[PDB]
Amino acid sequence: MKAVQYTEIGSEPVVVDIPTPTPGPGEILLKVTAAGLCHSDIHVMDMPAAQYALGLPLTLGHEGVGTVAELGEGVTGFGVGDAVAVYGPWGCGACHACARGRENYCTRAADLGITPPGLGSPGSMAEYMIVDSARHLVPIGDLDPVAAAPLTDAGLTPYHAISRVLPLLGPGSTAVVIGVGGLGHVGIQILRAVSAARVIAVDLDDDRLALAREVGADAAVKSGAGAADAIRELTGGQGATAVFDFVGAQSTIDTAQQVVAVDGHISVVGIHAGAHAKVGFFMIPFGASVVTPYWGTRSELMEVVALARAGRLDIHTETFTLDEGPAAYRRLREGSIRGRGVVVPT
Amino acid sequence: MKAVQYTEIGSEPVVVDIPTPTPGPGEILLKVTAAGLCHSDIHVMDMPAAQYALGLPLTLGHEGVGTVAELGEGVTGFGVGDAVAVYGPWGCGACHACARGRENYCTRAADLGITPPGLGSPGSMAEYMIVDSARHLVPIGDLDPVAAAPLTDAGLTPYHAISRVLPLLGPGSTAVVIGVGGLGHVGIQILRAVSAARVIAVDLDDDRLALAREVGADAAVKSGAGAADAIRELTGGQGATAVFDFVGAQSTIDTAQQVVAVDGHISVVGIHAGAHAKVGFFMIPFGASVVTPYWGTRSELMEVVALARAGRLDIHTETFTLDEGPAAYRRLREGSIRGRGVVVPT
Amino acid sequence: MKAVQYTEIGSEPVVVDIPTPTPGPGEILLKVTAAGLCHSDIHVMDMPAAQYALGLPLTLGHEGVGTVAELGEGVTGFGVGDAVAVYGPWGCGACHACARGRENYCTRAADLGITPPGLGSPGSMAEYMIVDSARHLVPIGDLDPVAAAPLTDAGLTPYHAISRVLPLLGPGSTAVVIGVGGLGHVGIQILRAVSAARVIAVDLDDDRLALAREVGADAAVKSGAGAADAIRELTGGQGATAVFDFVGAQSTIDTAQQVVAVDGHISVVGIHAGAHAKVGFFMIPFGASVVTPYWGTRSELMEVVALARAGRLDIHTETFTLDEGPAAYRRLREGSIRGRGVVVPT
Amino acid sequence: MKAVQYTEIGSEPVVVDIPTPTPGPGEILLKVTAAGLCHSDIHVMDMPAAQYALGLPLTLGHEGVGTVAELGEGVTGFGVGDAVAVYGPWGCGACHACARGRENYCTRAADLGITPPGLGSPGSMAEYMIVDSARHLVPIGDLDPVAAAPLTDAGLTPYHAISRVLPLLGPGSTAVVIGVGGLGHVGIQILRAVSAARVIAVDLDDDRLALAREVGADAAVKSGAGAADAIRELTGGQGATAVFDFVGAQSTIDTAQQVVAVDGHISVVGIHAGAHAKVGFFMIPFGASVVTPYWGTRSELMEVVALARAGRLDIHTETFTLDEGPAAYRRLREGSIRGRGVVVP
Ligand SMILES: NC(=O)c1ccc[n+]([C@@H]2O[C@H](COP(=O)([O-])OP(=O)(O)OC[C@H]3O[C@@H](n4cnc5c(N)ncnc54)[C@H](O)[C@@H]3O)[C@@H](O)[C@H]2O)c1
Ligand SMILES: NC(=O)c1ccc[n+]([C@@H]2O[C@H](COP(=O)([O-])OP(=O)(O)OC[C@H]3O[C@@H](n4cnc5c(N)ncnc54)[C@H](O)[C@@H]3O)[C@@H](O)[C@H]2O)c1
Ligand SMILES: NC(=O)c1ccc[n+]([C@@H]2O[C@H](COP(=O)([O-])OP(=O)(O)OC[C@H]3O[C@@H](n4cnc5c(N)ncnc54)[C@H](O)[C@@H]3O)[C@@H](O)[C@H]2O)c1
Ligand SMILES: NC(=O)c1ccc[n+]([C@@H]2O[C@H](COP(=O)([O-])OP(=O)(O)OC[C@H]3O[C@@H](n4cnc5c(N)ncnc54)[C@H](O)[C@@H]3O)[C@@H](O)[C@H]2O)c1
Ligand SMILES: [Zn+2]
Ligand SMILES: [Zn+2]
Ligand SMILES: [Zn+2]
Ligand SMILES: [Zn+2]
Ligand SMILES: [Zn+2]
Ligand SMILES: [Zn+2]
Ligand SMILES: [Zn+2]
Ligand SMILES: [Zn+2]
Repeated sequence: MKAVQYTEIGSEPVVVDIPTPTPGPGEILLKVTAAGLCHSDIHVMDMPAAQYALGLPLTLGHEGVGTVAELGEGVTGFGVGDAVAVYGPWGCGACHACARGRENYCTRAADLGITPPGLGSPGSMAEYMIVDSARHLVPIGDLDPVAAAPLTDAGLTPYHAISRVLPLLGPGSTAVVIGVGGLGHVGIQILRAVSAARVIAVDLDDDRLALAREVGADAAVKSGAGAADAIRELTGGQGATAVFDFVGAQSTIDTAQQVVAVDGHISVVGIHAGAHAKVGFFMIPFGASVVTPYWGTRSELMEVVALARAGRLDIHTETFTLDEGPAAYRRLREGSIRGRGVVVPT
Repeated sequence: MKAVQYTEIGSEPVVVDIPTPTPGPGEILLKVTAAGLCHSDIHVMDMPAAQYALGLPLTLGHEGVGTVAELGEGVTGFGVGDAVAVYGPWGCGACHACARGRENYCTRAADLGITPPGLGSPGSMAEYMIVDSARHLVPIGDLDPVAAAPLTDAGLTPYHAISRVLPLLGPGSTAVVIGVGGLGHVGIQILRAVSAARVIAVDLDDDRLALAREVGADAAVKSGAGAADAIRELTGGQGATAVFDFVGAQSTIDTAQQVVAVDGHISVVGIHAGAHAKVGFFMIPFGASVVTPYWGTRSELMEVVALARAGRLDIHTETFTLDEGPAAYRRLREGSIRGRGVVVPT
Repeated sequence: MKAVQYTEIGSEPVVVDIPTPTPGPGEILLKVTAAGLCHSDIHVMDMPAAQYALGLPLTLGHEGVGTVAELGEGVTGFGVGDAVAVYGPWGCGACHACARGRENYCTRAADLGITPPGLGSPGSMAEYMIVDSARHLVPIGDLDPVAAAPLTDAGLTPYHAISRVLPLLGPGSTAVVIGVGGLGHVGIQILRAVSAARVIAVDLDDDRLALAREVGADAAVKSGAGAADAIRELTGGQGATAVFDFVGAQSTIDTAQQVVAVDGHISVVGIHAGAHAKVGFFMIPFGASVVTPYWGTRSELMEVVALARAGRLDIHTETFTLDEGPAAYRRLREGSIRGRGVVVPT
Repeated sequence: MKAVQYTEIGSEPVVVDIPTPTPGPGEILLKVTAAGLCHSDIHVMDMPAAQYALGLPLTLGHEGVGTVAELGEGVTGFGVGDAVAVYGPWGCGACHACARGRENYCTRAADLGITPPGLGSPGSMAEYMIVDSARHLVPIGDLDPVAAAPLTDAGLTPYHAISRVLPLLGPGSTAVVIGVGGLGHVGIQILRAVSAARVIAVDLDDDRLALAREVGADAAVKSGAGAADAIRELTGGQGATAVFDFVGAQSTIDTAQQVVAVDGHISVVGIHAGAHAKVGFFMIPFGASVVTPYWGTRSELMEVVALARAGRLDIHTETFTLDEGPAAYRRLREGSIRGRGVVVP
């Protein structure tokens, strides 16, 4: 089969020919229908040799949808042809977190060497993929696979981050979204669907501000040194109830701390190595909690799919072939994909 | 009347003779029965002139209990002689936070010049004190005033910090308490009363570790460079579900980040200027939230009093006269009060 | 001043001429700008002499908005001319429930003889009204008073009922609204604003089903014997996550029990004397909780006003003069007010 | 192997000799170390033929602990010899409820024919038992199996019921426990461990009131017509924040409605056919919610085990052999087991 793999440290990913896998006991083979590109793939490929621990080669793609092609021995609850999304942050299935479906917060996965597809195990950017267990498949019914693939991370991750503090986001609340890319453009729409928060979007790029308004942001303002004052003008001095920072640069985290309300929240979702919130007296308002959330839970993925099926999420995508996978990664690096890049195999 | 006041920047507080106040409309005059000393009073008195904004003179004491002495015009929900605790973090009473009793998170108090007794308004370290409004009094019935005074901050503040994340602290959870002083020795007991968390106490001083065990800590660990490893030995690699840091020095916050569990919590309650948690990827576990809480809510103070009335809080105190107030502050500075210092007027 | 009063048991309310009140200490005099009619006023007026305990005469109107006309002695936080909504379910202000703003669940109000305006104290269906305390006023700014008056009960009560179980109403959930009248037509819109629930409305009247669709219901079902099966056809066998019954007749409660999901909720909001849910094994699904909520909380009223100010609530009203008040009650009895009746004084 | 089975409608269960099962793919074979008797087994055996749908014969025992004896093909995460408790209310594993571990509220189990061990599938009252999937085993380490077996239902069910409303049970709250038997005596201890609620126990039997005080109830009062007034004397007119009714007779539900506080809770846990709370205006306080909870969740079972391992649960048991199983059921029917009956193979 054709796949896109990271094969050597510091190089671009390459299109390869590797064996179509066969599912072992408990596993499911999917024919992949769509595979999302995530900025996290750039972080992974930019790691120096000393830091990179995901193994080479690595089939990329941790945003996967497909149809069930073959059932491994003992697998029940799915039939051949069923359309499914892949739950990404595989856990042990047995710990207290995993028992609640919160496999993103599994305490045993690292020690057991359990890694996500595309991030240590073979990913979705290939004609076929293996999923370890039936509990890591969620049915999508007739959802368009191209718009469905991003739900698995671009949807799930902001959904989880918002869910952690949803009770704060009542009528009269304000939620700031920093970074209107793959994650952020979905984050805006989640906020509109599951809360009555006023949504203020922030981006460096005026076209992304336009995207923010297109997907339902109440206001969209330019990132950088003037953003905190501009946000405060809109919120009137109380500041923002919650800030969801999908950039996570020191500058955006600083903006977040300068606008967050008393008893509010900052969710540092975007990854920029070394950047951090400074949570201390006189550096942040009283009661304003800060967290770096990770991916999301099993039940959250089902809820994201339910939002998509109800017409609440307009996922902006651009489609690529497998052969164009490396080109698509170049596009993502330069910031020229308006929403999510999605590879559609054959 | 006799009072203890901060009267000049950089000097020790002094015993003064000032007029006994009379309550205006809506106000209540209390005969003070006990006034707690808090380490925050040291922070206040150590502020340079440029930072200090609480006015001079200032009658100290933001931990107050008393009996109703005189009712201001229109006050009817209390009778003369009623034993009451003073709710400290006065708010506007009208905003969304205040409507929920969360006057600690009032968004209008600063603009309206509303300050706590002992922290901008006249405090409890005096024979009598004024309370602005009936809603800032909570009945204590026949509770011993000496042990009751600390409930208003040494109890309330840890109670609020714990309450923010109480759902995390189920059976099998671990809570670390750093600093077994006024607040910390009460924090341990709150954890034991309202949760099934295993409690690990951390202090520099062996006698404070003894105090921790006396009030129900399951284990005691010496603070400093070995603490993180010692805590991990006790928690077995998962780390601590929650860390309540009543010291808030950079070293204790660092210990907290090194032991907190995935999807756990660090509550930075202690104040050490400049110190902060560094909340960013690779510097803290996924999902581990961090906050600097402030004081507590009206209903929380009622709950703290209910714990005390049910025999769940053994408050360790040493009693001082008003004349000994300055000496008691020297004792607190040197770390020689085993629990809470409490002034009992005349 | 002109007012509408219930003056004798079993008779229609009458237009009267009574003295314009003067505010005592702590009280506020409002010039009333709008006064809502509620079906609860019909229940009150239909009580026989033996049951009726609200006093005669009674100025009706427990849905009140106005402008501050006079401040009683000692009142702060409002100026003459301020536009305000009246928080209805007055409590003692001091108990644990009231400290959280939950004066609807005050444990002391009955013993202290604290009754709501229009329901034991003089109501809003008059040129002027007294409010007991500043904490019972919520600013509305420039909101149209006619559409604002219903927020105080037609908005607040469904808002509270929904808020009790909001975490259940995630994407993929279904909420049934039974009774598309004053409360129900607002309930539908609240559900759409604060949740991603699919909303199914139920009414006896096809024109009310049309109203339900106009205000955002996803589906509309005729009430009566076929309703339960019709709702199950829409929900596909799982049943409805929550049922908000604004009728509360035995037949509607029975429908609710027959459609509610496992681990779901029935909120019996409508009042029909003698009607009750039967909560026992084999009579209701496992985990499906049932409650009769009452009115709402202070912070909830603020949230309702915030929804209105954000354009999320289209309140359907018909306006009446004070002289037409009795006629408007006849209209409400016959079911001919499409939404909420609102009296606008002079 | 020896087992205790319900074999004909209306008869007492019998001790039988049946084949030791072998685990299929994904399944685990346990050597049973303890099997709890539950009053629900009496309800099941008292069903007439028309209502009984669990199949005959049925190996009883839905409270099971054991050691892993054999792993079925493909099973990982457990080794032979591991001490485990059996999670009872098996669900589909895939629906929204099951994804949260809330298999007790699974919406698909009935349609898929998934039934609990001892309640449609073969139970724990036997030398060996099959468990369908690894996710239905919870490690217990060195916990005494006799005291551990009741954790799976006598512990789990009250734990779930309490957990549904735990945020209500702050300092100053009162929780009433009606029925100090298998479930109720554990419910009291759960309340003491995870809340600061004052606990008032209610029972018909003075010896059970003594049990309640022994396991930490703050007061223990006689059930019946005077109970509501006696409870109100203790709570001072506000009533009880929550009432956990482990009897569920109409009389106890009525007591519950007569004492519950405004914005409180009644959890109808005990099963008495036809009995129900009457939740309507003028019949219950404003805001007092009522529910019939069912069993508990996967993560709750882990939490119950954690309470037991921390020494927070003193489970009162009486031990029986397999041969004594039928005799033990007679004891349970007459109300003469002080706590939980447990069969040890
Ligand atoms: N915490 C997690 O679990 C998790 C999961 C998925 C992705 N991520 C991270 O989230 C981030 C976003 O991922 P993505 O795929 O949406 O990225 P993307 O490349 O699709 O989008 C980036 C967007 O951010 C904007 N941007 C960049 N710098 C900015 C600044 N200083 N201010 C405002 N806007 C700015 C860009 O203009 C663009 O719109 C990445 O760091 C990624 O690794 C984290
Ligand atoms: N967040 C709030 O709203 C709030 C309210 C009250 C107090 N505070 C702050 O909480 C802190 C504690 O106040 P207190 O009155 O309980 O103080 P205290 O002087 O009574 O107690 C200090 C304790 O911390 C211990 N300690 C000091 N350094 C330590 C270290 N490096 N590691 C471990 N233990 C250490 C001491 O040995 C002592 O037991 C102060 O900074 C105070 O200002 C905050
Ligand atoms: N719980 C509380 O705190 C609280 C507060 C306010 C009102 N209420 C009660 O809520 C109820 C609704 O009040 P309202 O002012 O909105 O009433 P309303 O007269 O404006 O509306 C009644 C609506 O219910 C519909 N209806 C009547 N019988 C029905 C049935 N069997 N099935 C379906 N629909 C039916 C009518 O067609 C109409 O659309 C009343 O009983 C009132 O007393 C309760
Ligand atoms: N909801 C669920 O998922 C679930 C799970 C397990 C058990 N149950 C049910 O819980 C109930 C309790 O089971 P158990 O095994 O603990 O029973 P048991 O036979 O061990 O205990 C019964 C106790 O209730 C007392 N009692 C009986 N009638 C009473 C009354 N009127 N007032 C006060 N006390 C009274 C007895 O004196 C005894 O102490 C049963 O109906 C059982 O079927 C329900
Ligand atoms: Zn990603
Ligand atoms: Zn795990
Ligand atoms: Zn203090
Ligand atoms: Zn305020
Ligand atoms: Zn009404
Ligand atoms: Zn009250
Ligand atoms: Zn049972
Ligand atoms: Zn299921």
